[PDB]
Formats: sequence, structure tokens, C-alpha cells
Amino acid sequence: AYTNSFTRGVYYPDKVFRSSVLHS
Amino acid sequence: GVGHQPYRVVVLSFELLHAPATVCGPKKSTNLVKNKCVNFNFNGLKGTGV
Ligand SMILES: *[C@@H]1O[C@H](CO)[C@@H](O)[C@H](O)[C@H]1NC(C)=O
Repeated sequence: AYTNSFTRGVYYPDKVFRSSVLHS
Repeated sequence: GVGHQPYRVVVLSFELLHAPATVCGPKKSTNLVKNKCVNFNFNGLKGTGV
């Protein structure tokens, strides 16, 4: 069986704090 | 021969990650001064500011 993953599967790539920014 | 003799070797591997660090040499920690332009050192990070 299969199902839609949607927008799941996003983690923090590093432990550096960033605020109000669009980061690649 | 000298090269064929046994050698005890230790390789030290270390990480420059920005996690809270734990392993470093004996350095005295001074008092904290706020709201003043001072030089500062935090876990080997050097800077100058308020
Ligand atoms: C994902 O799975 C569903 C059900 O198995 C199927 O209808 C759909 O076509 C699949 N989509 C892709 C992109 O594989």
C-alpha cells in the first residue's frame, strides 16, 4: 500500500539559530 | 630495520561543529560584563563588541 507524503519530512539541517530569514 | 619496527600510533579526530563544546585546555573564565564595548572569547570564538 502507498499514501501521499505531503509536506512531511523536513528537519533542521544544523543547530545554528536563524530568525526571520529564507535560507537555502 | 627501522621502518619494519612496530609503532604505536594514535590518531586524534576532532569536530568543528557548532554544538556546545566540552573538550578544551585550562583557560580561566573571567567575570561577565554587559552593556560595554569589550573584547570577548566564548568557546574559542573571539570577537569585540557589546
Ligand atoms: C501514489 O500512490 C497512489 C496510490 O498508490 C497513486 O494513485 C498515485 O498515482 C501515486 N503517485 C505517484 C506520483 O507515484
